[PDB]
Amino acid sequence: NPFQFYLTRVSGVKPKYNSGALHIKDILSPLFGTLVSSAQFNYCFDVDWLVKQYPPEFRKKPILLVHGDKREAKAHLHAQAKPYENISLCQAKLDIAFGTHHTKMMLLLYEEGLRVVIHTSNLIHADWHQKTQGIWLSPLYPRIADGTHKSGESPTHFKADLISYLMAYNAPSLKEWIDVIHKHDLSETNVYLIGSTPGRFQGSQKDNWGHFRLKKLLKDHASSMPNAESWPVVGQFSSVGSLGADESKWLCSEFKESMLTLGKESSSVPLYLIYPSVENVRTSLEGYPAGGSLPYSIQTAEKQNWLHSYFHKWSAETSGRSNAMPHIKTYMRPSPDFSKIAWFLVTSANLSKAAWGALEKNGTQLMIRSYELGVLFLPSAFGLDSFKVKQKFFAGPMATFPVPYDLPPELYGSKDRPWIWNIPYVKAPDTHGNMWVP
Ligand SMILES: CNc1ccc(C(=O)O)c(C(=O)O)c1
Repeated sequence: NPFQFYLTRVSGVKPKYNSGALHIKDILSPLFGTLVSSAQFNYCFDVDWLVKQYPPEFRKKPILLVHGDKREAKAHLHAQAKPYENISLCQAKLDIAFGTHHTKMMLLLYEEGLRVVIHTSNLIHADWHQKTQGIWLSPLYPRIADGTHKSGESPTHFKADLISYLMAYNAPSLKEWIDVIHKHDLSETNVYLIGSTPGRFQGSQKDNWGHFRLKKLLKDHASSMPNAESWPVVGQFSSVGSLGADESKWLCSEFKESMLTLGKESSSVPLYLIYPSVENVRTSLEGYPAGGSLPYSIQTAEKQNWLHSYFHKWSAETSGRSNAMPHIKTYMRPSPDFSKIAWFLVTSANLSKAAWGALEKNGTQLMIRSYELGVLFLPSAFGLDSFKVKQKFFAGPMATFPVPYDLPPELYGSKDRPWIWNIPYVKAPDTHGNMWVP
């Protein structure tokens, strides 16, 4: 397969559903390269657990943790890392209120080259245990010979775009990694980077980040087809922000408008949103505690009940993961019969203005609160007009894209409700015999 899109291993499913999945111990294995140094970008860390995931022979190599914690949270993380003299920390600046360092990325420097891993899991045991999570694995990027002058750039501009994303941190520890990336050849990369960084972007910079970045790539590197109005948009996520009092405020006016872009020329497009129902959570492998990683508040939800008519259940028979609650986030553009897709995005970004950006100043400024990162698969980057959807995720041409959940998505029933994490559920017990009392 050219796509190098993986799911994490799920404890308790049959082996056929983990053959081809990756655990963190597999990613860090000496089989992937001889580690010299690594950077772990994430939101939440269990440092004791994380170090044990490295091979014992690599556990004293330098590790940089890139996080967004402040005040007592920052103090707690430093206390976690203090026992390990090889661990350094980088606090990403969050100068806009209510922002989050949400990006999940590994930079892995080897004796043999460099690897980039962009994924969706926190660095804690539970996120790699019984959840549906996504991973993109870069090729092994060889080093450019000293004295040789070449760009090492891919047709998707991934090298410059990754350096641009790291430059936005304005951090000395990340300038070191920028210099590492400069010395490697990333020309085999076939995905486009889509990042968010905090700020207020106008003019030339408006297309650099968030949903305007997605719009620009789809304008420049996708083509519109006849009946494009019939090709749905699918969004799939683990958290929902405050989107406004109706769909015209953001969801269907700028978010959907960016998502439905195809090609360069100047809506009835169906919008499917996939988010676990209460029943999905109750009957999951984890039970109700899976809802601790689905942070949708009652105070947010009751201001936007209009949104829930867009919601579809989590179902993933194709990958054996219907009971493995999703922490992956994905967005895609299927055909009207869901047999093909025009593009696929795996990202850290949930369905929120903080992650994707919201227009300000009479539409001239895109404001983003958070750090996010994902990779976009476009058929043009593989010499194709569209991707065929793989019928079974772990089954056997390799030019079919492995969509990890079932199509078409199934609408909530009349008795279904979205998972809301801070209200009680005491009518029926979960798979472990328990209720949910926040
Ligand atoms: C908006 N509140 C969230 C904070 C952190 C995370 C994470 O897992 O990093 C998530 C999520 O991805 O569901 C949401």
